[PDB]
Amino acid sequence: MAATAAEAVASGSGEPREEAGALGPAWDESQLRSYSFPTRPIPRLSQSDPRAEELIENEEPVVLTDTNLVYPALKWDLEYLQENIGNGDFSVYSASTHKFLYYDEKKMANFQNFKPRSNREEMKFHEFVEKLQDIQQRGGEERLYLQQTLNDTVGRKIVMDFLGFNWNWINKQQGKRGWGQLTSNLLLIGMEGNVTPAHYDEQQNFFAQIKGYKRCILFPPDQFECLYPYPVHHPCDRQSQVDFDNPDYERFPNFQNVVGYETVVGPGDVLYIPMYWWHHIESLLNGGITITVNFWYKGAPTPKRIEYPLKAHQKVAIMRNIEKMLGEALGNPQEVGPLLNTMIKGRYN
Amino acid sequence: MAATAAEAVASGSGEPREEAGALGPAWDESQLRSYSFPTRPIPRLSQSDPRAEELIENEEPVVLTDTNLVYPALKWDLEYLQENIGNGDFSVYSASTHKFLYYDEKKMANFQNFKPRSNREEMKFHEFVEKLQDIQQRGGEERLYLQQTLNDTVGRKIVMDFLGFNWNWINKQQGKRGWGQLTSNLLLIGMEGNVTPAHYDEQQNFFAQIKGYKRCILFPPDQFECLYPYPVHHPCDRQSQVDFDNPDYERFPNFQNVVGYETVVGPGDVLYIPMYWWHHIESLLNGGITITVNFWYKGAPTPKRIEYPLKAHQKVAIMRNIEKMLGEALGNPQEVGPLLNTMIKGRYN
Amino acid sequence: EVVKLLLEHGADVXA
Amino acid sequence: EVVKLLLEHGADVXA
Ligand SMILES: O=C(O)CNC(=O)C(=O)O
Ligand SMILES: O=C(O)CNC(=O)C(=O)O
Ligand SMILES: [Zn+2]
Ligand SMILES: [Zn+2]
Repeated sequence: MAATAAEAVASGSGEPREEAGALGPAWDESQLRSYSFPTRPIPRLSQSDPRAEELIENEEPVVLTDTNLVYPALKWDLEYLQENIGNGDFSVYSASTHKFLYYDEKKMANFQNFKPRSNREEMKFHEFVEKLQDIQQRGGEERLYLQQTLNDTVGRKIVMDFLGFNWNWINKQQGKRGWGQLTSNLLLIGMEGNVTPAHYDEQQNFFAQIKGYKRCILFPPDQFECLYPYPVHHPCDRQSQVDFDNPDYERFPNFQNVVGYETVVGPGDVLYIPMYWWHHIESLLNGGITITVNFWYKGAPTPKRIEYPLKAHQKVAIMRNIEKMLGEALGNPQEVGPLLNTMIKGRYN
Repeated sequence: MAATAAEAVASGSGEPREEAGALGPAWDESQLRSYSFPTRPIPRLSQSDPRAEELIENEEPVVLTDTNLVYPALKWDLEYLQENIGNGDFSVYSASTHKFLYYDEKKMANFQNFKPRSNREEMKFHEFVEKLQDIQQRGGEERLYLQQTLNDTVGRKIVMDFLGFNWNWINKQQGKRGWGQLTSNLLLIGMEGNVTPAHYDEQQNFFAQIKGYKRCILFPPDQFECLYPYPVHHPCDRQSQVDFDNPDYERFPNFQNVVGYETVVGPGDVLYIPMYWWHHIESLLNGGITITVNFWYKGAPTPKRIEYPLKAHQKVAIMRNIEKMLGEALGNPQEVGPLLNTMIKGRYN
Repeated sequence: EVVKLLLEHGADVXA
Repeated sequence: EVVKLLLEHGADVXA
């Protein structure tokens, strides 16, 4: 049966891999949250494996097992970082729940009636660490997620580690793909169970896992239809409106057709998250703190001669641009939806 | 009651006016087709009446009773025209029914499955006249409507008449409104009962009635919502998809909210049809042949400083432009609807 | 420039 | 020019 072949081709992230030295499973399926859609496994390859090069060239996700991209950072943990990350401020988001939905603060104006679900607080690294310990100590249910662009202020030893990244490998990758400049390295330190909801990014991303384990669910740009992004002017622009924990199939019917690419990344894995691909990211339940550094590159420039029919991501670019232009042209983001309905109701169904 | 005041403020085209010399009603209400919406009467004013100037300046419809715009043309009838209109070809549309739906022939390609409802045939004026007489003679049910831009070929006396138009009046009007150039004069000769379905034009129009009587139903550009124009790339671009004789309220629910401005124009009336205003035009039942000449002017140019919020017609311009750009950008008109639904389903409802 | 782009109108009439 | 206008993409990331 083709359903039969399909039911097992939804292997998720495969059987948990065994750590070297017979250290038993690093995780087990019970630490993954339960969702309603099938997924297939993102392949885990060697960086010298040509198939992995073929996937990156084609802008498909792959987990590279052996880049050494952030090899010096694998000794990172809270104690080390607090002694050497320096006295700069770090952006930390606080949430009552396990889904951190983010917001573009600038867009906070036009929509008055959005109410934030997680607040952001600036603090020195040592305060963040203490604030974690506190919550831990008092068995509290609060949740914190630190996300900060690594900046000049970082201490001596963190710079030394940084220089030890495998710039040769990723530099060549930037060249080979015609990508733009590296815009930033985002440091993410998460509490176990933390969820970043499905969203896509307007940059290419090499996602370098450092401590703990993150389950990554990806969807191709061609499943825009099933994922229902917030309006472009909305503070949650680029995130799915679908609550993966309780999907409203009445509002979002095509979410019943979504199929995900999935993987678990641990210390030393690099996950290529192609530009425009949706990703949902959860730090495994009872896995401890997680640490990731990503590398965000501006995407390749638009080609001289456009080849038709358009790829899916180009259509996302177009739709985004249509909403932006109507926003400016009407004098008000809030008339975009009304104009758009006038335009299709009874004309394009 | 405000419903009471409303039920009589839907006066339609008023009581039929009595012709000079006590010649009884020129028409009676029984010669108007029956429709489902209320209408109010377009005012009939003198060209020296400042209110009429106020309406034109504000781009609202008005019937000017005394322009003499086409005074020399009032002697026109079929016999005169056939003796002097010259031997050029005239475009004539043929229909099985009384609604002439037109088509942009160039757009006939992209949509294969549209089938024309009325065909066009080129013929010399004298053939058109004979073809009318024939249908008349044989009691046939066929319908013909001649519509031809008046061109160089017209005979000596038709040019003399043309020079006798009140260019002073309309020239000043063109100036006073900053309009563009006069692009054309369309001659329309209709069989009694002929209907031109609701549509809007991208030019300002002084509609100069010559022979017979035409009922004109207008709707403001702000009732775009209720009138459901064909997609821009569709051969019937700019016409309503609503069949006024049998409106499908399931497909076009807001047609139940449409309110029309209405009038009957007879020999010597000029109806200012403002750019973007919808108009539905019927030659009265058993009224005989009708003759109109219109004057189409390019509209005023876009203003240096845009004043917000936008007027309704500007929003029609915008929507039109959005559909055109997606058409080009996607490589195919036929993907415009699909992209547009992807964009709103579950995002702007 | 964007606004004025979307505000330009063609001049299509009748057929 | 039109096509390439609508194909240009911003570079928005995370928050
Ligand atoms: O790792 C996370 O929780 C969130 N990170 C991203 O979405 C990203 O790396 O682009
Ligand atoms: O008079 C008619 O039947 C049709 N004419 C028009 O729609 C026009 O004049 O712009
Ligand atoms: Zn017209
Ligand atoms: Zn991301």
